[PDB]
Amino acid sequence: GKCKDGLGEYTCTSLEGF
Amino acid sequence: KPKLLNKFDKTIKAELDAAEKLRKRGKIEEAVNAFKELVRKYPQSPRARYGKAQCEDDLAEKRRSNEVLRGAIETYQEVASLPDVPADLLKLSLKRRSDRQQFLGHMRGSLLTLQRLVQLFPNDTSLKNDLGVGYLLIGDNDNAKKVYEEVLSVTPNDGFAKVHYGFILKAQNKIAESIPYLKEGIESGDPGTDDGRFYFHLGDAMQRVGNKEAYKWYELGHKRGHFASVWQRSLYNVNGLKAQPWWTPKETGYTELVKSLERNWKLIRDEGLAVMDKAKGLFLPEDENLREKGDWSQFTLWQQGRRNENACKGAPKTCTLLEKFPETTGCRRGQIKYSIMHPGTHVWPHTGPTNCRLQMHLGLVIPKEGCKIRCANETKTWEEGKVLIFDDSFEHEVWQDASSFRLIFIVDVWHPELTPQQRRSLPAI
Ligand SMILES: C[C@H](CC(=O)O)C(=O)C(=O)O
Ligand SMILES: [Cl-]
Ligand SMILES: [Mn+2]
Repeated sequence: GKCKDGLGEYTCTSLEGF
Repeated sequence: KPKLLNKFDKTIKAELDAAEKLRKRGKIEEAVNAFKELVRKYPQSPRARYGKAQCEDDLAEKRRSNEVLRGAIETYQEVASLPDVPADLLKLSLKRRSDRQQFLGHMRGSLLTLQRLVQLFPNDTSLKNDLGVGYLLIGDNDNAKKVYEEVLSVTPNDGFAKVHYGFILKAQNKIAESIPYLKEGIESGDPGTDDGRFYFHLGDAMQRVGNKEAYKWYELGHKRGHFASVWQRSLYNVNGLKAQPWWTPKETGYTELVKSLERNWKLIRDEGLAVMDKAKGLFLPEDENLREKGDWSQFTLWQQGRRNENACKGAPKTCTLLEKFPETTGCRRGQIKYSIMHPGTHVWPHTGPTNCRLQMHLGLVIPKEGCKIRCANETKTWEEGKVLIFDDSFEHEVWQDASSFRLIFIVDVWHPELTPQQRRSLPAI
């Protein structure tokens, strides 16, 4: 899921390496 | 301390040391070639293979190359496929493999590596803890929960397992159940528990059950550097940005956007009402467990700086109007959305994920009584055709006790002190 209004996900960004 | 050399590798330690010396001196390109030569000469050597992988790892850092790192990720696996690999080296190689897979976003690949590690080292509970993080990173809370239950069944006082178990319970709306795990886990001081996410959700869980100790935990999280203040608890921040709960248009500098919203508010209202009447399925219920009770739904036109083309078919004039303002349409850490809330609704006190955005609310249909929003220590209400601006990285809370629906238009903008370089490079949220 996405962190829209809150901070409910374990991470809010997606990892794309460098 | 770690035993990395098997019987054969001990006999070639002089050659292995010479290659590793090159890596530690920063002669990475020479080090890669030297370990590649050792791999060529001793293709079964685990230490030579690991040295090659470490050098490729360092080279990927130097050149900032995902492709060079992908090569390292494969070489780390090759280490594990060789005969007679020492257990310390096998664990070190596969752990780094999984770590670098996660860095690249290969979450499924990292999970397979972590599952292999747990199968190879069944008594290592720290590896099971790492596997639970792998499940959490792909959004698999059910499997993560089973992993931490297995850890807690063996070592009940594992603090890392406690906070992660408490995090999962809290995300499942098992609020009362989550508090002892989050609290005891943070209090253990175990490596990995000093994390802003666990202070954030312990305080929120305590707030939801009416535990007045919630702000003592916000205060401690602030003192340990996780929160800019007890009020402002976002975790994805740029340091130094002006921090205040409420903003005027002139303070933001976005006066042209505010004028456009207020001059043209009726067309924005009318398109929102048309969707309510003729395409109500475009309003999707809030799905972040932020309501104590009631009905709250949102119709999103932009998210993460990306226009939703199907949504803009339903509000074409509003989307056309907003396309003139990249400060909001290009805010990759914000949204542009209609927000409807009905009587009997209470939104829990909460904070947004980032201090990099400010939030504008344009009133569209505001009942004369019953609707209000608190940000920090100040409560306000909306007005039809007028914009309110607040920093939702500060704790805020909403009530709807009117006798009819309340419709607003929400426009997130980049924090005005963020430079253009930061607006292009910050990861989307
Ligand atoms: C509850 C509000 C949304 C609304 O009042 O419609 C909120 O959380 C925010 O605007 O950040
Ligand atoms: Cl060999
Ligand atoms: Mn909010």
